[PDB]
Amino acid sequence: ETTALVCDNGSGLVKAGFAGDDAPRAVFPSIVGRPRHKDSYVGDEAQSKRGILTLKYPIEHGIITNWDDMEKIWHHTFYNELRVAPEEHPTLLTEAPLNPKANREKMTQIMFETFNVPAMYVAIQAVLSLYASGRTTGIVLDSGDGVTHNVPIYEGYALPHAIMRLDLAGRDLTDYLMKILTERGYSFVTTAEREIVRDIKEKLCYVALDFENEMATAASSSSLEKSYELPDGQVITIGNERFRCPETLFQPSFIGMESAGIHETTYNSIMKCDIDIRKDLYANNVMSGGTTMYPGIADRMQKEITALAPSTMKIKIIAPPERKYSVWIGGSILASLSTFQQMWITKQEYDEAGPSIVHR
Amino acid sequence: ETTALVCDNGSGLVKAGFAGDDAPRAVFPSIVGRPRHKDSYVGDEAQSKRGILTLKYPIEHGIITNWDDMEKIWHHTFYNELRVAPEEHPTLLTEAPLNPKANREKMTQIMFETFNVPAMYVAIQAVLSLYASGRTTGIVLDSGDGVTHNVPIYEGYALPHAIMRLDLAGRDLTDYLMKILTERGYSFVTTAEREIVRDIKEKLCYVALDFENEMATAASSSSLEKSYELPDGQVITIGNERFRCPETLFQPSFIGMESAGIHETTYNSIMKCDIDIRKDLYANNVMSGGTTMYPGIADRMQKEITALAPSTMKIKIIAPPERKYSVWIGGSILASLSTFQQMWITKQEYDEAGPSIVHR
Ligand SMILES: CO[C@H]([C@H](C)/C=C/N(C)CO)[C@@H](C)C(=O)CC[C@H](C)[C@H](C[C@@H]1OC(=O)C[C@@H](OC(N)O)C[C@H](C)C[C@H](O)[C@H](C)[C@@H](OC)c2coc(n2)-c2coc(n2)-c2coc(n2)/C=C/C[C@H](OC)[C@H]1C)OC
Ligand SMILES: CO[C@H]([C@H](C)/C=C/N(C)CO)[C@@H](C)C(=O)CC[C@H](C)[C@H](C[C@@H]1OC(=O)C[C@@H](OC(N)O)C[C@H](C)C[C@H](O)[C@H](C)[C@@H](OC)c2coc(n2)-c2coc(n2)-c2coc(n2)/C=C/C[C@H](OC)[C@H]1C)OC
Ligand SMILES: Nc1ncnc2c1ncn2[C@@H]1O[C@H](COP(=O)(O)OP(=O)(O)OP(=O)(O)O)[C@@H](O)[C@H]1O
Ligand SMILES: Nc1ncnc2c1ncn2[C@@H]1O[C@H](COP(=O)(O)OP(=O)(O)OP(=O)(O)O)[C@@H](O)[C@H]1O
Ligand SMILES: [Ca+2]
Ligand SMILES: [Ca+2]
Repeated sequence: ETTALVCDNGSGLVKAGFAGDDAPRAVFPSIVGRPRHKDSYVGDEAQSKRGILTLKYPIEHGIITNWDDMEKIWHHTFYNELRVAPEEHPTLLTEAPLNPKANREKMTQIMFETFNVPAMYVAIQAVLSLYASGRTTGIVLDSGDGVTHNVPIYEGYALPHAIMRLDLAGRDLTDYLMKILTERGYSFVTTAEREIVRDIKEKLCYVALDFENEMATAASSSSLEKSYELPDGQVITIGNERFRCPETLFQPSFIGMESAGIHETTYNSIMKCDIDIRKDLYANNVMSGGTTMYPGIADRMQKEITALAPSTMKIKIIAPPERKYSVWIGGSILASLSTFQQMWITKQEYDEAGPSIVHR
Repeated sequence: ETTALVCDNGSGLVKAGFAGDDAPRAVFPSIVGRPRHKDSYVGDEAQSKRGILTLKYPIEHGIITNWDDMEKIWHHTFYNELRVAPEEHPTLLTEAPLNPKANREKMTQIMFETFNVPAMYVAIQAVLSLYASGRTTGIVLDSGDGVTHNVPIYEGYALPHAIMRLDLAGRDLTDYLMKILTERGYSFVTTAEREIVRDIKEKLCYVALDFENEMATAASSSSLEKSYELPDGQVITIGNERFRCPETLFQPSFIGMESAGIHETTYNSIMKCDIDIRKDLYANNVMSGGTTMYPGIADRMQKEITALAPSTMKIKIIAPPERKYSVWIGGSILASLSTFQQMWITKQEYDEAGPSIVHR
């Protein structure tokens, strides 16, 4: 009878819609603009007025850090993007792996006390992605605009002790591509120019199967070169930039980070898990998030994990075509399930206990 | 107190000696002979017994590809050419640009585990050549018997993203000269006959300043003709063959290759480098390797880069007279430097970590 809302709060993009739908109805930037001199603006409007506004990202590395601006994002999501009255819909919110308890309580408080929701729930993003692939056991690589995680999941639940995190994602890859092209004589600095580079990244970048062979090919021929036309009609051609950019995921030292690459964090996560469930994890590597959209990434992961894993182990990388929205879809499904309707944290329950009722 | 060894492993010739000396004491062919029916032979001995041996080149296009035969080359280098005991000398080895990491680890393993060296180091050949010219910033064209590279170098370090490679060098030029003379009625096929053509190439070939004017001169007069006496007393005269041969460096289509010429790869390398350091690269083009020994090559490069580069740019091609051995000399110097003695990878360090300690 009543429709649940699903809201996936990302570092770069907010994905929102109605439980049961196959895609989010709303997808907009996680930005809040406030007049340097309406007291606030959200998303594309905030960016269109950037010349007179101070732009802020309320979610950093997947964690909400500015609560006033986050209320404005949720307000815009409910009233403008979805045109619902939040007091009439159970609302499923998503959170990043390793989100502090206090942070989850604050989300719970805002939903109940500011938006007056009748019931709500907070789910881990990576766990939702797994569900969206039809599995309750597996290991997810979730890479977005702000953070990357490996989350091993067993019988529906994440194993927090074996979660690995890499503070490097899409925004950093875009920054790196901006920096490379700029050194080459072009100038990509403004936010307008950042949107151009983001588009170049999404359209022309790919993950090399063998980075070293690819660099050799690029050095000895132009067979890997692609051309991109800028808005002013000017043309820019890239070669090894196409794959050096996402290679950073596997070699964080490319941007001065000492961290392990996504292939190593994947193997390390599995290796922190119970020896008796590793077989199932190796066989169920699910990729999720926009930064896993690079052509070649699955084959490259397959190759890297195979080299680290014992020789007899069956390795399988699942990379669904709708993985830009896997998290949201996982939430739409869960929130639709008959079994799940007893899991909602009700307003009455919140009024009874405190925000600490939310800890699952 | 202890003398370091320098060993420069080329596709055609091995150059080896002692750090501090002004030239390699040993220079011999990179060949290993194994009896079709001593289990092995190296260099000039292998070639003298070619009629009953299978000859193999363990380094192809500057990259080591046969490790068993390479051990034999190093063994011969240490024990026979230099008459040293490798366990008493730090040893500096050279590698080609874009050498795979795994390849460098295998060299490291052999040096420590098979020859028991006390300490060693692997340096990029082109970078050494630059050092031998008294510079830590510049762009080197390195052309030998098996491969050609452009390596831009800034404050002592190669910029791997802007390295260009041309899979064409001296061996291919010799092959081309063999093929041309053979079509002309002569027969140059055997390895003995290849040595004759190599000698003709080295003695009589040159790079034309203007290829098209030179072809016209050759067509309308005999003023460019030179005569060469074969071992049997027979005389062969060449005209446009003298400069058509090395022209291949600038026009790879002469041997059916779609690749860019050495002038284009030079400009392209500079253009992949930071715009703010190009001025310094244009002003510091160093030539290195035997295939850069052709009379006329510097003036021709000067002319070609000038035509591609912006009109106000100062272009300078440095072609040292000892450039057959620039790489080795650069290594002799580095390995002698007081500053460099802390850079050696020690046996203890190798025993501590793995072969991966070698990545500079
Ligand atoms: C009750 O929740 C518990 C536990 C209490 C919670 C724990 N946490 C929250 C934890 O941390 C939890 C362990 C649990 O059971 C999770 C169950 C998962 C959500 C999930 C459930 C199953 O759910 C699933 O297995 C999901 C898969 O469905 C099937 N049949 O395989 C998804 C497909 C692989 C791909 C999509 O179809 C594809 C992406 C696309 O298809 C066009 C699609 C787009 O939107 C949707 N599908 C969609 C939107 O809503 C729905 N689908 C939907 C709503 O109901 C259904 N689908 C129904 C079918 C029933 C499924 O049976 C196969 C369903 C049982 O299991 C993988
Ligand atoms: C410490 O190494 C770092 C870094 C850690 C390493 C990085 N990589 C390895 C990187 O990828 C690196 C950045 C670095 O500093 C490189 C330094 C270079 C090797 C080089 C060093 C200089 O070294 C140089 O600048 C080299 C030049 O010397 C001078 N004075 O100009 C060479 C001449 C131009 C030509 C030769 O004289 C000529 C070919 C011939 O002369 C008859 C000759 C033949 O053999 C030799 N010379 C010879 C053999 O050993 C030596 N010379 C020798 C040993 O010590 C010296 N020379 C000494 C003089 C000191 C130089 O000062 C001018 C010396 C400081 O700089 C161009
Ligand atoms: N085809 C593509 N190729 C590469 N990257 C892409 C592609 N499409 C989108 N992206 C990148 O994915 C990111 C958005 O993904 P997503 O919406 O999953 O992240 P998010 O949830 O906002 O951030 P996070 O999960 O880090 O908090 C952006 O950085 C975007 O540039
Ligand atoms: N005077 C000369 N003119 C032209 N070519 C020459 C001359 N002297 C030597 N060569 C050529 O240079 C090559 C040897 O140069 P070098 O020793 O620098 O190469 P390498 O290091 O063995 O090979 P690579 O660097 O490709 O692995 C041979 O092909 C030889 O014919
Ligand atoms: Ca996300
Ligand atoms: Ca060489």
